Amino acid sequence: DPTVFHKRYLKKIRDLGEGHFGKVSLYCYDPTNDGTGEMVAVKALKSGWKQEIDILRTLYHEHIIKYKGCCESLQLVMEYVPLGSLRDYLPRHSIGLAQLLLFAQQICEGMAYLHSQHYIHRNLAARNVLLDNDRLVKIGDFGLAKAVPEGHEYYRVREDGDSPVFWYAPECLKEYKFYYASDVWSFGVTLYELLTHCDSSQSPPTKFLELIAQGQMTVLRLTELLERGERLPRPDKCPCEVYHLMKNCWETEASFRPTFENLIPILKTVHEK
Ligand SMILES: CN(C)C(=O)c1ccc(Nc2cc(N3CC[C@@](C#N)(C4CC4)C3=O)ccn2)nc1
Repeated sequence: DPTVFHKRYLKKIRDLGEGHFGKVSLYCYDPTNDGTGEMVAVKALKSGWKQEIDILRTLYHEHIIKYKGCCESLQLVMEYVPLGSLRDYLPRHSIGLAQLLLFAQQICEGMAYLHSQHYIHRNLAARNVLLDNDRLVKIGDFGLAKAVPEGHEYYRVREDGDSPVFWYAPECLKEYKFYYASDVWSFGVTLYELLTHCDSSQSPPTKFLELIAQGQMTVLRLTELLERGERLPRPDKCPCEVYHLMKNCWETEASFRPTFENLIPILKTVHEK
């Protein structure tokens, strides 16, 4: 069973940084001891602590990080994605609008697929979207993901620790309800990060905090100002039509937002123009 990784064939190279609920590292996997082996990414895990594994095991698509197996405190083993996160990539290269849109498209494809499998992500930001060699998008960090039971539209969870509240729709900040439409909001914020080249001083927490204290006063204030209709600003050099898309992803009421399935055509259309 090539889903079962043996400690004895796993040799560490680099730390790769941190995901939600565990460190990630690059390992060589050399079961036949051939001196070359295979590069893999391993996340060290550990109620619902194994949910990341259970969810990702069941996902297969070109725009989601590929599950490889586990090592029996548990280790999750995934494809290594060499270029890393969009958040560290974009500030360090010049990238064309047409290509930022293409990255946007691919996030939507994967998110549409994820939604079709009845999962929500709840952690969609540029820091968690990774790039492979051909600059293909792979969505990552499934630490916060949940299954939405059949014929329900949301899931209720109060996170005990940190979560990307600056990426979260009002219904999530206020009532701890997470809809499919909530990931669409997050994707709107993510679309903003791409267009601001993930400049740190343009970043959502940067911009939101400008308009604003304590950890949870911040959240109540942020909720208040989203409900009043205030939003991140148009990125410099961002086309009008694209700003419209983001604005649509940030409708206050979740039923107004477009779906990822809706977004694919629209992004394809704007990708040429
Ligand atoms: C400074 N940088 C960016 C790096 O040194 C670097 C370069 C490549 C690379 N590839 C890679 C990274 C992950 N990671 C990073 C941690 C995470 C989790 N969970 C992030 C989603 C949150 C995850 O899946 C997974 C598979 N391949 N990673 C890092």
